[PDB]
Amino acid sequence: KTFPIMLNGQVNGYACVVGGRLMKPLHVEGKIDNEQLAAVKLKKASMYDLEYGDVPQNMKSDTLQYTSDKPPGFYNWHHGAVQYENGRFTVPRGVGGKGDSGRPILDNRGRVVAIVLGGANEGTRTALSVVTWNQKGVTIRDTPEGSEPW
Amino acid sequence: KTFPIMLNGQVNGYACVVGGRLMKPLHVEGKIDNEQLAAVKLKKASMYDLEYGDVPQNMKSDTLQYTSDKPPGFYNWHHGAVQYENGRFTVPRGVGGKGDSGRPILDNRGRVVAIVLGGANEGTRTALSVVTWNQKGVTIRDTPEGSEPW
Amino acid sequence: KTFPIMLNGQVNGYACVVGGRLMKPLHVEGKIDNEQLAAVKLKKASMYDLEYGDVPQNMKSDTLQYTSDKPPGFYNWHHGAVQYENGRFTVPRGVGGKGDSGRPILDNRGRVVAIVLGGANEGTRTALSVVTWNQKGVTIRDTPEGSEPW
Amino acid sequence: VYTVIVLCGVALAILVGTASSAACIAKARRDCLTPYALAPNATVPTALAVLC
Repeated sequence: KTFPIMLNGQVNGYACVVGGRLMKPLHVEGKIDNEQLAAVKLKKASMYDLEYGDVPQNMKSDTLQYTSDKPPGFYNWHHGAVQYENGRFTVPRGVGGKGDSGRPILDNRGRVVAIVLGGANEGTRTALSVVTWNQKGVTIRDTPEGSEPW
Repeated sequence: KTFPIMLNGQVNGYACVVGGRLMKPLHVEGKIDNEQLAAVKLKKASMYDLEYGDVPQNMKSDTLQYTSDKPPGFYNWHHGAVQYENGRFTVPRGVGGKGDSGRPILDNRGRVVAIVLGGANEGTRTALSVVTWNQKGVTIRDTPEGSEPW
Repeated sequence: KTFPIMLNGQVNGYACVVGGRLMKPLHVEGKIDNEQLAAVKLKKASMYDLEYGDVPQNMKSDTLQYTSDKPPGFYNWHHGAVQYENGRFTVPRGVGGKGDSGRPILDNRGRVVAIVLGGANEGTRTALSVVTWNQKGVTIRDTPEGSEPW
Repeated sequence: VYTVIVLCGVALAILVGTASSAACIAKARRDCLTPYALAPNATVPTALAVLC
């Protein structure tokens, strides 16, 4: 799964050990409630809102992998069923909020396709800010204008 | 509703959060079993032997509201029962000792009245030392003679 | 009765108590678990491979009382049993890894006379280093040459 | 030599007087509003009428 971040008692977001090593979004801050993974210097990448770090010698196997596989279809998520049509990610209204900063969406097989940042709504259905791989290994940013990240 | 004050493996006192913030006895020192309400800085009042300090919005509704409504009758206590004797609350023989500081009493309606400091016996059944509020809304101590701090 | 050691998300060694005193191995490093147990300081004797100290007197109802005999028979243990031959203590093939140095052994009546530190394999049976007691009451090591601490 | 010690004496005297009065009335006021009264209002409004 994922590991949460605890500012002053309650939930802020989720730190994803994904694809071999550690990623955590730069939008939310705080510290991790797990001691073996925060005992090292962690470098940042403030270009596209993600942090890059190592993992110790006991998280290579159980870490869920990424393969940028895009058939346009109904995927799943902990609060609904996100899907990829027209080059967009979308969920209907009245969903998410603060504290949901970094929970990833997955597939039918059981691996990750995308990691959510947040966003807002402008239109009849809510679009989501996301960081998603493509075919050429590019972490292209799809986020509509006028959406502050959650 | 309960938060202990212990020190190195022995009981010393038990704190409470009443109506919007907390309090704690002054002859009781050491570890308290939280890091939220331990992080705050506390203002001490020597005359009532209880300190006071505000808790954030995280504790907005888990507290216990208080009253001053004490008609004559039996109410519930954490280790037994009480007896309203004209404003002099009291404890059955032998029950209650070291490590029973800040223990609240509770009425038949879910209302807290008394905070404790110590105790002293007179005759057939032991009286106790009370911090309580009146119908005008100002605080009282009713300390027996020879009531050492528990 | 066996209290572990906190290292980085794992255990390095362990620690026990005897007669109102405390054990530690020299090769075992790290913070011990209990609040009353860490705050007492270690008058250490490192070349005799034990770091003793006095325990709190609230721990007077957990320690053990002994004699110093070792009649032939069989001694049960956490990973099965340990057999008594040659006046020695040897563990079978395959059983016994790393990190168990610090934890005691027992017999049928349930009294520790011996605690484990090392290991040395010649063929099938493995001879591990044992601290035991004289009938005069002085510490004794039956260390094989070419040993290996866990 | 005399006028410097007389002037520093009277200057330190008036400042330690104002400091002692400040600490005196500060303690005598901070042990006055210690009835805080969550569920009621201010205890009698003459106290905060004196204050604010």
